Amino acid sequence: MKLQTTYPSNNYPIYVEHGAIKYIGTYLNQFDQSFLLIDEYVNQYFANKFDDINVHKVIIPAGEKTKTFEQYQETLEYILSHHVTRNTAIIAVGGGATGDFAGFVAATLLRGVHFIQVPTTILAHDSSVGGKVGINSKQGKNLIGAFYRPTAVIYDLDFLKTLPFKQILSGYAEVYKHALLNGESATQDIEQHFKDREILQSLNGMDKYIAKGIETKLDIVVADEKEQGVRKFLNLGHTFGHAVEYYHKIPHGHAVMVGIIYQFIVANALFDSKHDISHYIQYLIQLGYPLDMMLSDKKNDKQGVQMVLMRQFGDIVVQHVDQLTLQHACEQLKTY
Ligand SMILES: NC(=O)c1ccc[n+]([C@@H]2O[C@H](COP(=O)([O-])OP(=O)(O)OC[C@H]3O[C@@H](n4cnc5c(N)ncnc54)[C@H](O)[C@@H]3O)[C@@H](O)[C@H]2O)c1
Ligand SMILES: O=C(O)[C@]1(O)C[C@H](CP(=O)(O)O)[C@@H](O)[C@H](O)C1
Ligand SMILES: [Zn+2]
Repeated sequence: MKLQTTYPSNNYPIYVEHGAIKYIGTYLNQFDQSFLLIDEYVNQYFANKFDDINVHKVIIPAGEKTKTFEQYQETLEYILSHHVTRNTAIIAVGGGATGDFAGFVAATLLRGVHFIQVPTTILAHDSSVGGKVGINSKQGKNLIGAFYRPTAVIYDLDFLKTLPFKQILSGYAEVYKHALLNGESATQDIEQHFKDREILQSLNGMDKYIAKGIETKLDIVVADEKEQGVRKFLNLGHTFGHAVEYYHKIPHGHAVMVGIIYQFIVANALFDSKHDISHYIQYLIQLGYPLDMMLSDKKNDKQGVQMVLMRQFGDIVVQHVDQLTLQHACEQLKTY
């Protein structure tokens, strides 16, 4: 299984399969040099699997810790003291935090070097695609960054077999977000597969759902690349997610999910949609999600918050929302 971009020119591949880590050599030795940027923890996890392969490993901080200015500068400089060249490659081995970061590096190093994505998490089935590199600020989630099409995406599904539930739940939220953006057909289909923590935690049939969630996006991104129209949809529930996250430091997905319900709550308070909140709540409980726990966003336009609201499957929209509505929802949600 392989997917590829559809843009007019400068298109990259997305090898999605078990053992795709093999596809990596086929490029590597066609570069002057190559820097391996890898998660501190992830490096532990698979340090050996890479020995099997003009290559300098660069171990970076674990997760979100790596996405800071401080860390961007330090790295670059290091990578610079190697009299590098435009034909050099940056290889992101890890979660979206590793890619988002490394990529930014690869996007700026000498105005643009080669970028290779070796996503290792479930959530990375979204982060590895689109080329939305960038880092964090003291003002929020990724305010500094860029769009930089990766040279290619190597998604070796074997990486996943070692993900704590905490990270499985995190990532799935995206696989699920994508299902949601495919109308009912995919939503209630996926719901009927991963209907409980047991089945989920087992990773059984995740191959199927990830592959689609990606393709789903693959179409949106290949279309509205610079997020001018539809790419704005992918920000489903992040309006509230991105917030609750950077403000509760829970795993990305956890906040997304939450925000994803919030969105619905607000859909009802606006278009009086027939959203069965209680249904989505039991879904998160049955799935095993925790369940005990905004003015600066990217879709925002000077006037107030802009949310990606679903009025019904196959009918997503974006628009302002008075803090008024944002209350009853973030209060109706408090009744849980
Ligand atoms: N389009 C985009 O650029 C985009 C899309 C989605 C989300 N994101 C970004 O993605 C990040 C969230 O993704 P994430 O969950 O992958 O982040 P992450 O890098 O923090 O990974 C989660 C944790 O799991 C560890 N880990 C990674 N691979 C593992 C594996 N295979 N087995 C076990 N442990 C592993 C990491 O060390 C980390 O502690 C955020 O920084 C978010 O802003 C960006
Ligand atoms: O266009 C995308 O790929 C996203 O909207 C990009 C966002 C990141 P942003 O809102 O910081 O651009 C990501 O969290 C979301 O899951 C998908
Ligand atoms: Zn996200």
